[PDB]
Amino acid sequence: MKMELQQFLDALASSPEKIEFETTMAVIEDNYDFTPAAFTNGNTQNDANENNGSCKIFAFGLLNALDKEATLACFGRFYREDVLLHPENNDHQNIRNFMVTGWEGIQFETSALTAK
Amino acid sequence: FGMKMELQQFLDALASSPEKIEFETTMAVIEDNYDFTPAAFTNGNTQNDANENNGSCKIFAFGLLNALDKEATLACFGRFYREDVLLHPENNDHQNIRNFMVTGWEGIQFETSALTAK
Ligand SMILES: [K+]
Ligand code: NA
Repeated sequence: MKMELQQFLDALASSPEKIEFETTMAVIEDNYDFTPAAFTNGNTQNDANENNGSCKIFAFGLLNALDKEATLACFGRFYREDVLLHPENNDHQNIRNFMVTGWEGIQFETSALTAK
Repeated sequence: FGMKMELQQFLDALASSPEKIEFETTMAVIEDNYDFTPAAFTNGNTQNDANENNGSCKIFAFGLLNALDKEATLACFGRFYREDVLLHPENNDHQNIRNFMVTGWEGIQFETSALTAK
C-alpha cells in the first residue's frame, strides 16, 4: 500500500475495515503532488491547508472515483471508531458531514492533487 | 447574452428524464458551470491522454462532481450513448462509453482534476 496505488486500491476494495489513516496518507504522499486547497463539505468549510488529511482523502477519492463507503474507509479508525461508534458526538466534522451529504456535498475551490 | 445554464435544473432534469438529455446540453452545462483543465485518465481498458476525448473527460469528471450514477453519467453522452452505443453492442464505436458501461466508476482513474466549479 504505502507506496503503490493499485495495491492500496485493491486492499481498500477487499478489506476497507482494515485500512488505517496513516496508510491512506502514505499512498497519497507517495503517488501525488499535493497542493493545499479550500473545499466545502456539506455544512463545513475548510480553508486551504485546513483539515489537510480530509482534503487529501476527498481529492484522492475524486481522482479515483471512490464510492462514499470506500472514501470513509480511507479515514481508518477516525471513521470506524471515533465517528461510526459515536453518533451523538461532533468529533471530526469532515467525516460526519460527508456521511450525510456524501460526494454531492464536496466541492473543491481548486485542485488538490496531481499524479506524480 | 446573459444566459447561463443552471446546474441544478440540468441535474433534476437529468434525474427525471435521462432519455431527453442531449450531448450539446451537457457540454453547455459543464462549460457554463466549471473551469476545464485537460487531464489524462484511464477508463477500464482505454487510456486518454490530456486533451484526448475531452467530451468524455468532461462527462466523467462532471459525474464525479455531482455524484452521478453510472447510468446517469451515461445519459450525459446523449445520442452517442442512447443511439450509437446502446442500439449496437457488436460495434466498437465510442470506447470510453463502451468501456464505462462495463467497468463503471471502478474503472475510472484521473491523473488530475479535469473540472472545478466556477
Ligand atoms: K476507480
Ligand atoms: Na459536488
